[PDB]
Amino acid sequence: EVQVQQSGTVLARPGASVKMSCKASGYTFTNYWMHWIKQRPGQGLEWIGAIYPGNSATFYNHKFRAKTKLTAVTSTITAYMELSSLTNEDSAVYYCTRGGHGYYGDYWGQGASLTVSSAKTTPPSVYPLAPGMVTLGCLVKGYFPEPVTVTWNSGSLSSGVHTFPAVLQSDLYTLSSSVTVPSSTWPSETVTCNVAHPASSTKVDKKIVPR
Amino acid sequence: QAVVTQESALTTSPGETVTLTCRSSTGTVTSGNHANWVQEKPDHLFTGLIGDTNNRAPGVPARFSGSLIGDKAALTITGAQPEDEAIYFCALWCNNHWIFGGGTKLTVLGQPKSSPSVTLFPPSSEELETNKATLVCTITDFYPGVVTVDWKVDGTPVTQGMETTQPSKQSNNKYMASSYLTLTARAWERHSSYSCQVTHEGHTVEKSLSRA
Ligand SMILES: C[C@@H]1O[C@@H](O)[C@H](O)[C@H](O)[C@H]1O[C@H]1O[C@H](CO)[C@@H](O)[C@H](O[C@H]2O[C@H](C)[C@H](O)C[C@H]2O)[C@@H]1O[C@H]1O[C@H](CO)[C@H](O)[C@H](O[C@@H]2O[C@@H](C)[C@H](O[C@H]3O[C@H](CO)[C@@H](O)[C@H](O)[C@@H]3O[C@H]3O[C@H](CO)[C@H](O)[C@H](O)[C@H]3O)[C@@H](O)[C@H]2O)[C@H]1O
Repeated sequence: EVQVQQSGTVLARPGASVKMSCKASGYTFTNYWMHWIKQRPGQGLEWIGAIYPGNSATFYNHKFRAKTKLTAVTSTITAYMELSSLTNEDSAVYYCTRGGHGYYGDYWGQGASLTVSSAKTTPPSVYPLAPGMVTLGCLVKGYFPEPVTVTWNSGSLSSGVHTFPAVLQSDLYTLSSSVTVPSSTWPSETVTCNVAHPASSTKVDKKIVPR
Repeated sequence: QAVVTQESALTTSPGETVTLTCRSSTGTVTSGNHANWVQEKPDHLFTGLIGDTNNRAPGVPARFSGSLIGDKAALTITGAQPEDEAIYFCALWCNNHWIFGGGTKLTVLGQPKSSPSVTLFPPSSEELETNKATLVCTITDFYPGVVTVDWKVDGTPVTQGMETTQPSKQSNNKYMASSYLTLTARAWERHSSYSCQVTHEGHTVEKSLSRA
């Protein structure tokens, strides 16, 4: 049916430039506008600009005229957006959307995440979170880049697990995961969280010990 | 230029009607502002809903309609469904820019309300060794998914050194969030009582610990 296919995740350093693309499927590329939208973690949505591939007319948000360059290749049915002089503020998820008369986005792409960082790949420090039903946790502190996976007892403990979204403390991420088990079960049955960080090929198991 | 203003959160029940409004700091919204409404569901899933003030996008249910109600653009959901729980953004074409409202979080009560389970964990000894101290507050199983988190250290409000996450939908459709208070081991050692206070639906749940 209609499909707006986006490029994947990008990691870039301050001062660089990146090119993102959106490929159309299911319609006449030249009769519609392609708009680009920025979603910053909790800064809402911002419109960057739009291109009409039929004749490459463009509209830009004034704020982004120095940052973005929009293009489209009508044989390849691809629109591109180039962002120059990346700063930390350009870290966001970007969407391309299909627009027409009176609207900017009836069909949306899936988003491309862009992180602009000066950090080096860093493995997590994993700390056990005992109290002393009971809730146990693990803190996965100080890793770069995303993601880390957390399992509990190599996957056997699947019920009552909550792994939270990572926050950025300094330029490194911190996330935690909790598991709630019946009080009779612990410490009798060992509970261990297993943290894997593929970018630094780290795999660490931390047994939760009563304090 | 314009500031577009939307309600920040609304709650309704299945089968009821709810109206969301979108207004501009330039005065009235007109047909030439082409008001658009879109929906964001978890994991960055966006759907176009309404375009050009009142046209439903392809495949959008008839229960969603857009209109200008006086000076404002509005989205009415006649007979709201549990799956309509989502964030709704309107945008206005003004001065050749699409300007976005801040989003309305709409709760359509699909299950009974649920108060948060709050757990506060102290720093681990192995992290205290590194000269850092993070207290972790986990908040799960709350519905509606709107919560405010406050930290106090020996009764004084903390508004430096804490990070809270945005509420995430759990697989059982209630919500979870965590908050971190990070301190140096030294500063940890200077205080006795630490509290994480979570308010949900006008009631606060508080969890406190003492360094000792
Ligand atoms: C540029 C491009 O070129 C080729 O590629 C191809 O031909 C494209 O189709 C073409 O695209 C333009 O034209 C299409 C119309 O066929 C239109 O669909 C396009 O817009 C779409 O895409 C963009 C990127 C957006 O996402 C909106 C989509 O609708 C695109 O339109 C844009 O460019 C044209 C160029 O001719 C116009 O400038 C167009 O503007 C519209 O018309 C003007 C007159 C509207 O302004 C009125 O409303 C404002 C808000 O009330 C007000 O501030 C203005 O003063 C003006 O108001 C008038 O009515 C008032 C009462 O309501 C007062 O009486 C006032 O005095 C009156 O002037 C504007 O909002 C648009 O609706 C622009 O969008």
